[PDB]
Amino acid sequence: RPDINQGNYLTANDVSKIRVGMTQQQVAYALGTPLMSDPFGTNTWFYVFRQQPGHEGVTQQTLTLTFNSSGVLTNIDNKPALS
Amino acid sequence: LFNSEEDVVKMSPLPTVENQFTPTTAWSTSVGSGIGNFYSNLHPALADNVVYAADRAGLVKALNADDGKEIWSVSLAEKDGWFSKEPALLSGGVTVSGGHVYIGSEKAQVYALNTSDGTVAWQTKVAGEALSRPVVSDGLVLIHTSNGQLQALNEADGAVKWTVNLDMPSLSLRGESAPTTAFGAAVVGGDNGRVSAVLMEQGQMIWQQRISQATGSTEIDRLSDVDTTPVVVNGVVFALAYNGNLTALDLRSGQIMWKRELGSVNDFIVDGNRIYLVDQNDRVMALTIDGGVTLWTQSDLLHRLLTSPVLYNGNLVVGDSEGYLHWINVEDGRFVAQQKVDSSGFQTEPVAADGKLLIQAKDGTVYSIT
Amino acid sequence: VPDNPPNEIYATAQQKLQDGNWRQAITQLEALDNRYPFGPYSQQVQLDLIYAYYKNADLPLAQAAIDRFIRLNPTHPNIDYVMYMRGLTNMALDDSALQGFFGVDRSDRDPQHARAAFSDFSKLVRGYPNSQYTTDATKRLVFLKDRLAKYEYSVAEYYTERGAWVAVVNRVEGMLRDYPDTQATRDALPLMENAYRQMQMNAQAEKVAKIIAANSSN
Amino acid sequence: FVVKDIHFEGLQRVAVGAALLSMPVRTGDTVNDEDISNTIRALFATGNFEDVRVLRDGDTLLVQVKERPTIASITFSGNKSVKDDMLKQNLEASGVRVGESLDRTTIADIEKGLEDFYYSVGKYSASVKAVVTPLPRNRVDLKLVFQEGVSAEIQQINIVGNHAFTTDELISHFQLRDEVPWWNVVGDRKYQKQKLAGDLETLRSYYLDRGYARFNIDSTQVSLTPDKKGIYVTVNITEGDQYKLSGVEVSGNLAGHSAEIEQLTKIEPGELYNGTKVTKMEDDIKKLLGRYGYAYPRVQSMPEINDADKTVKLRVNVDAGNRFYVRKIRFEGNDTSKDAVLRREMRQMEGAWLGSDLVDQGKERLNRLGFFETVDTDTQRVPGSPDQVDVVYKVKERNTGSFNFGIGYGTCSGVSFQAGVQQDNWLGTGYAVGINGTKNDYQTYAELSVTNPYFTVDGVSLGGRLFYNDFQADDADLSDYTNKSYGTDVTLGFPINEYNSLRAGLGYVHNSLSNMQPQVAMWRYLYSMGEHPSTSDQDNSFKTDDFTFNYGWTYNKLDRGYFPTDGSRVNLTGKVTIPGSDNEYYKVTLDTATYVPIDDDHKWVVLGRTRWGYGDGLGGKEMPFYENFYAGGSSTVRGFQCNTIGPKAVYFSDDAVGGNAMAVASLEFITPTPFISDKYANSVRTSFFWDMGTVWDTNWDSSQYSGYPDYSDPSNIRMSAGIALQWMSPLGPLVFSYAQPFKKYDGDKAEQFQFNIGKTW
Amino acid sequence: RYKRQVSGDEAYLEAAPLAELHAPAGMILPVTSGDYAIPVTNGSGAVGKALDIRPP
Repeated sequence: RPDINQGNYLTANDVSKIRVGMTQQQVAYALGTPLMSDPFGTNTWFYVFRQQPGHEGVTQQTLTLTFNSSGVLTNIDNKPALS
Repeated sequence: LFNSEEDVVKMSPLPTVENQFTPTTAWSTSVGSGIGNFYSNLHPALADNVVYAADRAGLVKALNADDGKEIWSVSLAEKDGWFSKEPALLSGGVTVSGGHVYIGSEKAQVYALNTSDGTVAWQTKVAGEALSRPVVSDGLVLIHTSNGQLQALNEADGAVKWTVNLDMPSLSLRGESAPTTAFGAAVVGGDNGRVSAVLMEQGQMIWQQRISQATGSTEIDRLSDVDTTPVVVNGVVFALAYNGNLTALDLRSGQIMWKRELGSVNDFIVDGNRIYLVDQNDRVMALTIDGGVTLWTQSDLLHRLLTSPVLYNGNLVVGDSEGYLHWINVEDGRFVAQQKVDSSGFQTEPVAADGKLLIQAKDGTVYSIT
Repeated sequence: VPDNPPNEIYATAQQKLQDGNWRQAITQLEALDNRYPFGPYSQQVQLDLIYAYYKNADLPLAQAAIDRFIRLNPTHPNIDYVMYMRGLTNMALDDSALQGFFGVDRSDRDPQHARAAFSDFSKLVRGYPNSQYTTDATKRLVFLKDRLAKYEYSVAEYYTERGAWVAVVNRVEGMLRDYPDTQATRDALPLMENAYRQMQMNAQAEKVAKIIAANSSN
Repeated sequence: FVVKDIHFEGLQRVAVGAALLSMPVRTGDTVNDEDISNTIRALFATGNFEDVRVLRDGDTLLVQVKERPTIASITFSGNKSVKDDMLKQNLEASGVRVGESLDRTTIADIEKGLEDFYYSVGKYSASVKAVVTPLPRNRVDLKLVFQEGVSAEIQQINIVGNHAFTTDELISHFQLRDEVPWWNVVGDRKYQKQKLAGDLETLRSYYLDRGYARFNIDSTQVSLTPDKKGIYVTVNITEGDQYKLSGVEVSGNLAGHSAEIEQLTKIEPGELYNGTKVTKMEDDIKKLLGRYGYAYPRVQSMPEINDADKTVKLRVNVDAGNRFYVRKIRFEGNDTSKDAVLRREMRQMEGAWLGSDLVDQGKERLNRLGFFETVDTDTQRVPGSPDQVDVVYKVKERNTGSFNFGIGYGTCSGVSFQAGVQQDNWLGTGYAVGINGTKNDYQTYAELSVTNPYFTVDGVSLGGRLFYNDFQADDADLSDYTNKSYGTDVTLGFPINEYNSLRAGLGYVHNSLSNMQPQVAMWRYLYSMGEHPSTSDQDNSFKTDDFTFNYGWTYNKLDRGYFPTDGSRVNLTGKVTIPGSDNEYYKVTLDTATYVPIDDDHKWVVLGRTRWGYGDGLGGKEMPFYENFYAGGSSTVRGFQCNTIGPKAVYFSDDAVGGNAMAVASLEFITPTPFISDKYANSVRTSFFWDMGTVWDTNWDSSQYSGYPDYSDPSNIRMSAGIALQWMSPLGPLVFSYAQPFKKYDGDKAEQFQFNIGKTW
Repeated sequence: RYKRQVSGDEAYLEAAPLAELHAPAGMILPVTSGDYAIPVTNGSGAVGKALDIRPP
C-alpha cells in the first residue's frame, strides 16, 4: 500500500507573508526555495503541495508567482484547490 | 572436527624414575562436588589436630589429623525450594587463626565459621569479588579483592575498618595477592606492576615500587603484568612478577637492589639462604639468597602446569595436571621419586605443616602422603 | 617460469602475444617486471602489460597499472594511446556480463562508468586532436551520450508510472538542459506534456505541445 | 671548496641520477664537510641502502654503499582461522608490501604486528617466524611459518552486587555465553571485544525498564587464565531503589503544536518508570514532527530524581530545524540489478520534504530484499542553494543463486528429503525462479515456480507453477489407491492493510487414479460420475481434467516469527471448480491460531487452534474422495495414528478413508521449563494440551447399510490430552509429544509417543 | 563472468546521429550547460574491427 508526497511545502500562514512588490530572495527567505520552475524563458516560479495518502484522493494548493526581469515581484495567483 | 583444526602447542612426557621411596596415600577422602574446572586458590588448611577443606558449591568439611573421618559438615548454599539450589561460589582461601575459619567467595562475602559446631559468626560484603588468601595481622582480616580494594575487617563484628583503592589495567592475569606482615607494615602485591606497602592501622600508603619491566604496547609486555605473592626475610623483602624481574626491596625505601629476568604466577619459598621458585614454563630452578646466580636449572617438565613447591622433609614437592607428585632433592635438583595419585590434576597449593603434607585434587579429593 | 637474459624472455613474450594466447603472456611480462624491473626497455613491457590486461579481461589490474603509468610518465610521447586504453577500459567495463545476448537492454544499470569514460574521452578529443585515435573516439562519445541519456529517460518512465509528478518535471527539465540533441529527449517530451496536465497547470502544456509540434516526427 | 668527482660503488638497481638528486650535493659543486654526515643521513632515510662507507679529500668523494634488497614474494602458511587476503591487508597496513625494500631489522615488528592481529581475532599463544631467502638482482623471498596455538574460551560471566534479581537470569539475554550444552544452538564460547560494549547496553536496558533509575555501572573487568585459555568476565553494578513517574513537561520551538503534542506525552499518573516508554514517546514525537513536514527534529529527554517520595520528573525539549527538500535520489553501486527494482523500495519520493526516518525505512527494506550483501545510506548538499539535499544509496551485492538441501524424520512420514534450486534474481529483473522436489513415505512432489513480486508497482504479485504429484496411499494408512496428478497454477496476490493478504488464481489439473481397491464409499461416487467398473478385482482406472478457481485470505499479526507470545494468524482457503470439467465441487478450509499472554514478561501463554473444513459436490455429482480431509497425528490431535479419525471403509474393516467435514479444536498451555537451569531456559518451550477432533461424512446414508456404525452423525467427538516439548537442536527443529486417548470410539489406533526431528516433512 | 570478452574484443556498436533541437517562435530553449559537448573533428582514423591496438 502506497504513501506519496509531492512538491514544495506551504503552511497557510506563509502565504499571508509575501507582499506585492517583494524583492528577490525574500520569498526564498520565507517560503523557501522553489522546487519546480519554468525554464523556457519567462522568469516565473511555481509552488505545489500535492499529497494523496491512503486511497483518499489528491489535494493541492497550487501557487503561482510571476516576476520581473529586475527581480521585484509582479503578480501572484493562489489556487486553494484543484478544479 | 574441532580436534583436527585446533593444533596442539607444546608438551613434554613423564621422565623415568628410580624410586628410593614409596609414597602411600593414607587419607583418600572426598568432600563433594569439587572445585571443578575453575582456576582459584582454594586449598585446604591445617589447624589444631584438624584439617579443613572446601567444595566451591557451599560445602565445608572438617576432618581428623591422622584418620580421615568427619567431625562436622556444614553447607553454605541458599536453598529455596525443591526445584532450585543456588550455589554460593566459595572460591577464596581457607585459613584459621582464632578458632574460626575465614572463607572467601565470589558474591562479595567472607564467611567466618567456628571450630566445634560450624555456624556463621558474621558475614559482610566487600567491594567486589574476593579471590585471595585471607590473612590475619593483629586481628584485622586483610582481604584483597579483584577491584583493587585492599579492605580490612575486624574480628568479632565483621566491620570495614579502612579501604585503600589501588589501580587496574584492562587485562589482568588474575590480579590478586596475599598481604604479608612486618612490624605492623603490610606489603602487598598489586595488579599493575606496583608492589605497595601500607601501615596496618588506618591505611596510609607509605611507598610504592615498580619491579616489572614493561617493553610493549600495553598488549605484549602488558598483555599480562601481575605479581602474585611477596614474602619477607630479615630486612629485605622479595617479590616476583609475571614476565618481569625477580627483585629485592628494602622495607623502608624499596630500592631495586638486584634482579633476575624471570616470570612466575605461583608461590615460592625462602628457607635458609636459598630461593626455590617455579617458572611459567615450569623450569624449577634454585637461586641464591642475594646473588641470584643459578645453583641448578633442572627443567624436564616444560609446559606441564606445575602448581607450587613446599619443604616436606628437605625435599620440594610440586604438583601437575595429571595427578603426579614429582619429589626432588635440593643439593643437585635431580628427581627422587614419582607417584600416581589421581586422574584429575592439581591447580591448588599443596600444604605442608606440622610434619604433614596434604593436597586437594581437581575433583574435591584430599590426599595425604607419608 | 625459468630465467634467461631478458632479451630472449621479451622475445618469447612477444611470440606468445603474437599467436593470440594471452594467459601465458601476462606471466612472462610479470617475470620481466620481477627479475629485471628497471631494465632498459620496461616501457614497452608496461604498455604490453596494459594490452594483455585489456585483451584478457583483467580489468582491475588494468586500472591499477594504467594509473601507475599515468603517475610515473606524465609526458610520454605516446600518452594518447594510454588515454585511449583507459577510455576503452572504462567503456568495456560497462557491460561486464552476458545480458546483451539474452534479450534484455542494459541501459538501466549503474551509469557511473559511462560518465568516467566520457570524462576520459573528452580530455582525449580536446587534448590531442590530431592523433590516430580520434575518429573512433568521437563515435564512442556519440554512443555514450545516448547510453547516458537513456538512463534518465528510463527513470522518468518509472516516476511517471508511480505518480510522483514533480519528479518527472524535474528530471525531463534536466534532460533538456544537459542532453539537448539526443534521441531519448524527443521521445521524453510526451512524458512532460502528460505530467503538466495532471497538475492542472495548463499554462505550460501549450508550450510543450508547441515545442513538440515545431519539431519533426522523430 | 669543490670536489672534482664523486665515486659511487655498489649502486645497481637504483639509478645514478636517483642517488644524485636524492642527496642535495651534486657532481662537482661548492661543498663542505657535511657530505660525510649527509651520506650518513640521506642513504639511510630513503630505506634502500644497508651500509655506508665514505671518504673525502681534495680529489674524489668516494662512497661504498650496497643496496637493500627488494621483496619478490610475500608467502604464508599455517593460517588456520585467518586467510591469506586479510593477512595481506595487515601486511600492507604494517608498512611492507610487494615492491618495497626491506632493511633486515623490522621483521620482529612484523611478528609483533601479527601477534596483535591474532590478539584481535582472539588467539593468544601464537608465534610466527620470518624466513629470508636470497636471490640475485637484489631479491628476497619471504616466508612466514606460523604456530597459532590455542583459541580462547569464556569460563563464567559473573555479576556482583545484584539484590532484587538473580545472576542466572541476566545471562540469558546476553550476546555472550558461558555454558552451552550438546542439545542447543544458543551460541558459542568465543570471546570478542566489542560484544562486551554492546552487551553492557543490554544490561543497562534491562535495569532501566523495571523502575530502576539511579542504576550506574561502576567498573568492568576482563581477566584470563595463566594457561592462556580461559577468560573471566566480571562487571560491577550498584542497584538503586525503585521509582515512579510523576509528571511531564515540554518546551521548545514547537511550531504552534501545543495541543497537538500534548495528547502524546500525557500518560496516567502513578506508574512504574520505564526506559522503553520514554524512548517510544521520543521517537513518536520525532515521527509526528516529520509527518507535518519538518526535516531534522531534535528531541532530548532528561529526568530529575526526587527521592523524597520515589518520584521522577521528565523534561523533554524539542527542537525543530528548518525543512529540506530532495532534488535527486541516486543509486551508485548496483552492477546488475535494474534501476526500476531499487526504487520501489524507497518510501521517500523525489521532490518532497525530507523525512529523516523514511530514509531509514528504505534502508531496512533494501536489507529485507535479500539480494544485497550490504547497503549504505548518505546525505550530501547541493552547492549554492541552502535547502536542497541529495541522497545516495550505495550497495554491494551478493551471489543470488542458491543450493538448498534438507533431511527430516517423523512418526508418520518416515524419512523425508527436500531438495532443489532457488534463484531470486533471474538475470536481475525482479523475477524469482525455482525447481523444488520433496519426497517422503507416500507423497512425492516435484514443482517448478516462476514469480514476479511486482506486477504493478503497488505491491501486487503474480506467480505461476507447474507441479507433479505422486500419491501412494497405502503408506499413509488409508484404503489403497494410487493417484498420479499434474497441473499448472497461475495466481495473484496483493496486500490490503500490510497485515491482511488476499489471493486469487486459476489452475488446470489432471488426475489419474489406478490400482484402486474396491469399497462402498468410493464406488458410490464412481456410480455418480457414471463410469462404473466391476467390483471383483483390483484392476481399474480413471482419468479426469479440472479447471479450478482458488481464493484465499491470510491475517498474520504475531509478535515474532519463532516462539510467538502475542497475536493471531487466520488463514482461509477456498476452491471452486468452474463449469467445463468432469468434477463439480467446492471446498472451504479455515485455520485460526491465537496466542494470548496473561503474565507481564510474556512467559505464561494460552494458545488456541481451531481448524474447520467443509466441501461438497454440485448438481448430483459427489465430491471426489481424493480431496478428502484427514485429521489426526502430530498436527491436529496428538495421540492417534496418522490420518485415522472418521468413517471406516467397507470391503466387499478397520481402516480410514477420511470424509468431507472436519472440526478440530485444540487448547495449549505454555509453561516455563521446570528442570533446566535458567541461563538458557528460554529456548525450550513446554506445554500441556487438550484436543478435540471430529471428521464425519454427509452423503453417507444409514438406511441402506444399517448393519454398520452411522457416519452421518457428528456426535462421536474424539478427545485427548497430552504434554509437548519443543526446541531447536543442531539437527534442526525438534518437537516431542506424549498424549493419552481418553475418549475414543470403536475403530481407532493409539500412538502414545510422537515426535518430529528436522524439517517439518 | 567470461562473457566480458564480447565487449572485451573490438565488437562494433553504432547508433543514430545527433540532431540539434528546433525552437518555436515566441519562447526560447533552456540554456545548455556544455558539460557533455562533442566538438567538431576532422581526419579519418580507423573504426571498429579495423583499428590496431597493439602499442608501438
